[PDB]
Amino acid sequence: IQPKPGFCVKTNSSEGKVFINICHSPSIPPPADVTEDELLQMLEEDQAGFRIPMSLGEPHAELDAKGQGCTAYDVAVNSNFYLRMQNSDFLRELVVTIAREGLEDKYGLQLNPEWRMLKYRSFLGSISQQNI
Amino acid sequence: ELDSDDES
Repeated sequence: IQPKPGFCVKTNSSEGKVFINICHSPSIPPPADVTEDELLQMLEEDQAGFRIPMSLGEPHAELDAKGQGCTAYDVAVNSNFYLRMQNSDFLRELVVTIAREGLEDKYGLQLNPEWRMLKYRSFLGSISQQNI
Repeated sequence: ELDSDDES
């Protein structure tokens, strides 16, 4: 399953720049299904839980604008679910948070909780690969 | 304006 690009989130981490590429693949499948009502409320409980399946790709190194090196992670969700997300700030903020949170655990350790989302760039890497 | 990583 080769992920198709979505958006890109710049953040930092004590040792320097970290970019998370949020992609999507039709084959994941979603946490089907729920609307804004239920899940704005079930974060307060439900878990664990918890749904939102996402693949968290290995790190890969890439160059930034100034030519200094930095780290990039690719996170994939369901395409159908991704489209839900894209016209909803809250859900977007959620996915980013789960993405940073689940990454911190898998790879260790610190990540900036606070972030920025790029505007004109959908992905930093290539992008790879993954786990067909 | 913008971030240092796109394409005051």
